[PDB]
Amino acid sequence: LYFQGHMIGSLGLVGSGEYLPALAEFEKSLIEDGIANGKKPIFLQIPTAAGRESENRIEFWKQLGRQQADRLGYESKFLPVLKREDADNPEFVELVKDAALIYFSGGDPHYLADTLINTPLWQGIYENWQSGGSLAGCSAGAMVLSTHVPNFRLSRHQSTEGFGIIENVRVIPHFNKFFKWIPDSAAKILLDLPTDSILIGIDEVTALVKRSGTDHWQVVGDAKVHILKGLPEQQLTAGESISF
Repeated sequence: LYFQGHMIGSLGLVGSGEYLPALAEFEKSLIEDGIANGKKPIFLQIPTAAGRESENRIEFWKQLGRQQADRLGYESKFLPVLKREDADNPEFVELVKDAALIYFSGGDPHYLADTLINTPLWQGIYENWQSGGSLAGCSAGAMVLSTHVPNFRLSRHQSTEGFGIIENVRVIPHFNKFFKWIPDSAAKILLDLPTDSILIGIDEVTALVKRSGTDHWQVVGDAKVHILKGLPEQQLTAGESISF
């Protein structure tokens, strides 16, 4: 009991597919990881990346996440943090401090970062993770965990500051589809920032996880993780491991 809370929680990087059946056992395992570390068995869902979207869009995120949590057997807590003022809500800051899993769903990574960076809510999430709660981000939610977020509209020298908890790794999500959606100029920024060390791509419905109590990363889900820069080029499938 009083040996709990000394280990950093599991960290999940998801390329797409949050809250869907195909990643249901992955999300459950993250909740189990935080439970084992003594955290309340809640699936805390943070949709701030979508905070500029329609009121119906946000409710759709809520109901998507609620239905996943129901399938897995854990109470969900949707935190409707949609603008930066909401990240000061002391109720929300109290909730994130004891959560088996905290999940950033997809949307706009620049808005996600700008809205939560250096807020009391983020400090709570960080403390929860540092004390054994699982933390995951999907698509935009994975991008903002690095030190910097690429801005296609600008240049490689005008990245948005992220939360910086994976210090030497950055993620390109939706890897198998992203480059069909943007021009070559944007692709060059996405693939090469001056702040990069190790750069990886995560395909849709695929994840990379560093489990609590381990120091390696393991691939989960339907497709591949691509090692792009800072280590030899490599493609990994479900079950494979790598150290960064």
